[PDB]
Amino acid sequence: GRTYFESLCEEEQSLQESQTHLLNILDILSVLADPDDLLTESLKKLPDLHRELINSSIRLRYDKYQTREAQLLEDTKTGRDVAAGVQNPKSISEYYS
Amino acid sequence: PLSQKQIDQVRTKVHYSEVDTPFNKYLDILGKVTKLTGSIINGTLSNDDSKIEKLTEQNISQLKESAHLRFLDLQSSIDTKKVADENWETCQQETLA
Amino acid sequence: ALSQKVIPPASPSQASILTEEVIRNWPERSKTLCSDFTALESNDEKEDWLRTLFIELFDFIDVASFTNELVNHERQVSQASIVGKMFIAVSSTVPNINDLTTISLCKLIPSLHEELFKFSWISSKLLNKEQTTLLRHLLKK
Amino acid sequence: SNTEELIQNSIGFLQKTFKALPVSFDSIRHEPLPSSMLHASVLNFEWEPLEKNISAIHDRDSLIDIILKRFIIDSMTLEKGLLNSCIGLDFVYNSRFNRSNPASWGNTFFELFSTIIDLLNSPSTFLKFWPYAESRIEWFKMNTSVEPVSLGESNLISYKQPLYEKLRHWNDILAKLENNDILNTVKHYNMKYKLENFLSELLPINEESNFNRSASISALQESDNEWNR
Amino acid sequence: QLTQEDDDYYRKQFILQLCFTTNLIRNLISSDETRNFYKSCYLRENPL
Repeated sequence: GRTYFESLCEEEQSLQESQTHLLNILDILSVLADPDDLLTESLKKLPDLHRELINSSIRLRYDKYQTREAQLLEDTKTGRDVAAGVQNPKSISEYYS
Repeated sequence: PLSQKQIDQVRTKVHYSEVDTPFNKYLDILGKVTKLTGSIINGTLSNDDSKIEKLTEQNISQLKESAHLRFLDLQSSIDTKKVADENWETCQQETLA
Repeated sequence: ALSQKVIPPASPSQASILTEEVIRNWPERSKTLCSDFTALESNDEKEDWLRTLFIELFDFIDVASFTNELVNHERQVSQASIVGKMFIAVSSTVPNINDLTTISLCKLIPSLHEELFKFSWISSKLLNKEQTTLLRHLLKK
Repeated sequence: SNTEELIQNSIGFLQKTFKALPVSFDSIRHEPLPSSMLHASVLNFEWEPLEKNISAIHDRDSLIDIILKRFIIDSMTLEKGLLNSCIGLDFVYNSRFNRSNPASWGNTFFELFSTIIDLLNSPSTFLKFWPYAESRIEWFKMNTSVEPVSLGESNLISYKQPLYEKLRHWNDILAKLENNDILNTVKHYNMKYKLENFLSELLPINEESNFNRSASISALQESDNEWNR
Repeated sequence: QLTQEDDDYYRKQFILQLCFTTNLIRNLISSDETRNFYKSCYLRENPL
């Protein structure tokens, strides 16, 4: 979470896990709501996925906050800061004069 | 009569407002599915009496389609913005050179 | 006949492993937790543990918890960033169960008071009609 | 799964169909693509897959929106990508009547526009692309109505659903371009001017956000940007 | 730039700047009606 770009990649990598958890839970719920001994296995496997989805979502929001912070920190660097490091001012001053 | 601390507080609130619709949509679907999951885990979930879900197996495919669409949308969104940032960085380096 | 809605599987309350034991022995346990938090390195890993603690905390719900959050935040001010405040700001909205108890608890704690203005739903705290009018104008401008 | 392969087939079919057309880039920069140049099959949303009719019935409009977005994105990442993007951006205008909710084209159209404004490499490309957006202004001014507006009347507001985020975003871009102030090539000033003029022409003169409320401008210095000082 | 006797446009810019600003200052001082508007504008963005 050093810069805008890395924070963005990390947010995406968390989104992926959240998505796969959601898809598994939707599949299990569609199986359970389908028109025994299968529904018991479904309702048994459910809570493990439940207390994984919450972790994924919490982490996702944390990264979203962090990347908003990083972007806003990046946007304050003005042009003079980036331009203070130029090597030879002499040629530049000659040019402008 | 408003003091200084209150003014600084409202200033920091305005300086951080963001409106990102795909993200809010994805998180909305996350909430709308985890509420139903937790309700079914409770066992007295509903018969669509309250406004938390509908167990009807005729809208489950709607939930899956919406999940896929919103996930893809948010994915494309963060992809676009990171590409735009890389492009701005490249152009700044070019003009500095 | 929509569903049996009969649930044979069940889970007992053996959770809160990191926030373990009785809340009894309160100050010794609280100082131990603060010391353990300050101990950890590799900030990332810290965040992980925090999640557990915080959700465990919201299992219970109070003023003692608010004082504990005060100690945690104040200990975190020594460093540059503020991770505890952001993680409370998310894990307050993320869980399934909630109420206005969160509004009151946030109204009580003054340390992360500005972090709450930053990210969460803080329309409540900034209640001075002058403040909200200034807010509408500053936003629209 | 089903939807992913559906989208892949659809994007392939779209790429082929749009590669078929002959319209050159400079021809479309100034003249709108007429409706005749496309078969009524491509319109009305009767396309190649047409197999998940019951499955894809759930959300129809959104599907076209996301597949068009992905098309624009993958083509943009030129004189060819710009051509495909412009053709898609005109297609979404021409296919309005067939949509389920005809008004919903507005928030769709603008949406795509924003995306492509983001993907342009450098202000050179932005100035090469702008004559398009200056050609089809009168399409922006109708937020939801499907019939053209009388020349000189706009129905856009600062806080309405279409502009609620777009004005915020374009003001962000303007602020960032203003913030450089040292490393600004003339291309940058030309770009900022084009943008401010576009936005100022969109909203009417009278809107609450089209005339400043008494802000006396600081940063008026005319120095040689900390060179030869 | 300013004292050349052959390029007079810079002096025209300076004179124009003075005239604009003095116009505003005079209206501010004398009118006592725009003063209320500018006071309101300064206040609303910053009550202090």
